[PDB]
Amino acid sequence: GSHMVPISFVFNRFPRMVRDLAKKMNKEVNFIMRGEDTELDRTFVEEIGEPLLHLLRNAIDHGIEPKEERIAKGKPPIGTLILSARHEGNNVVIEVEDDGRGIDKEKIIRKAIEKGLIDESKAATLSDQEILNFLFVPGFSTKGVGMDVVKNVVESLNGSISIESEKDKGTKVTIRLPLT
Amino acid sequence: SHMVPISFVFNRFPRMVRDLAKKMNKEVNFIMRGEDTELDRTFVEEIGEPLLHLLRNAIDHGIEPKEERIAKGKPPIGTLILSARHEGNNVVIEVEDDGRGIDKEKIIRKAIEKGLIDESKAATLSDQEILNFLFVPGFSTKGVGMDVVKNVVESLNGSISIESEKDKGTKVTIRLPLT
Ligand SMILES: Nc1ncnc2c1ncn2[C@@H]1O[C@H](COP(=O)(O)OP(=O)(O)NP(=O)(O)O)[C@@H](O)[C@H]1O
Ligand SMILES: Nc1ncnc2c1ncn2[C@@H]1O[C@H](COP(=O)(O)OP(=O)(O)NP(=O)(O)O)[C@@H](O)[C@H]1O
Ligand SMILES: [Mn+2]
Ligand SMILES: [Mn+2]
Repeated sequence: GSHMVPISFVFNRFPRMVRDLAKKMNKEVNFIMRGEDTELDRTFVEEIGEPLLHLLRNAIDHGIEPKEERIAKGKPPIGTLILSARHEGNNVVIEVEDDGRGIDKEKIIRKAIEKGLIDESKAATLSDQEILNFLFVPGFSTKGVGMDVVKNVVESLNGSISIESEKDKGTKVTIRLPLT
Repeated sequence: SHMVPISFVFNRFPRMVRDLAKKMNKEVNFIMRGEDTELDRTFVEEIGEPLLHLLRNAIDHGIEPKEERIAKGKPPIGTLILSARHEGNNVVIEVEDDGRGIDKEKIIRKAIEKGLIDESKAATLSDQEILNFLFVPGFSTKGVGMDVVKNVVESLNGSISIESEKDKGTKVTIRLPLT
């Protein structure tokens, strides 16, 4: 830990950015930030901004549903978006979690069958992790930003990123950064 | 009798980039984008060598060794991005790295040595006048150099431009006509 700085140097600029993205996409979202005092290498702080912003925009765009939809679906009217940082052994863990509609895994499945990557029979055997990983295959999604770009930036930092989601329950993206 | 995906050009690069970076002991995350982008089939064989040369330049002269990336406060692993797309009536091909960038001082020194410029004119050269020296035929040592890349690009009736910032990186853009 030579050049450690609180992750607040990258976090504090998000509340305003989230609020304006919500207004633009007509989404009502309660934004929560946890662990802004978590220390990490300054190089990361200066490079993780683009990535996080993209995960936050994804949550607001594809995740949280318009209030009128959440209401019709029987969910808390206002959406919740949580950006947090914490320590797990010699790793700094940053997470972006929403209680939105969740990643549409069938949509992914159909796209993979369409690109000839898998056939029907095979698609019925895939695990959620295998499905969600298609989101990291370059060129898989239609646009440059994207999950492709988030994984590459994160890994150029010797970091790791994972995803998990449950239909109508929400989505959570996890980024692990190394202790320097 | 016309278009084919640029993948016929891009396919062999990952392996050559991995092998190249490994030989010069550089950490490189190679990213290829838009390989489905189409271009005239008569460009395939001619744009290959020039493109490989730009990647080799990035790995060799661009991306710095780990300890050097670390001292500069940069991501440990260098990023080399090759991308193709259709913008207008042409195909756009970009080769960008987040390395140390082109040593402009060194280019000016070579320019003077090659009689391309007097030293009295070096002090006020713009970054574009400097970088353009690389396009002057006979500038590079030997083989292919930036001068040969520009010539091949010209023979395809397209254009090329360079952009570079010290310690930030270099981006080479090639625009080729579609029809
Ligand atoms: N938080 C989320 N909640 C629900 N779906 C998500 C979320 N994040 C991503 N997705 C889905 O995953 C697919 C890909 O995300 P991504 O690679 O960021 O692409 P993009 O949003 O489609 N377009 P681009 O704007 O070019 O990145 C999205 O298109 C959504 O279908
Ligand atoms: N991506 C780059 N990053 C930093 N410097 C670069 C890059 N590309 C080129 N250069 C510099 O620009 C000068 C010329 O490149 P070029 O015209 O390709 O010649 P070359 O290096 O002499 N040929 P070779 O030895 O055949 O690879 C180089 O000598 C480098 O110092
Ligand atoms: Mn996106
Ligand atoms: Mn060279």
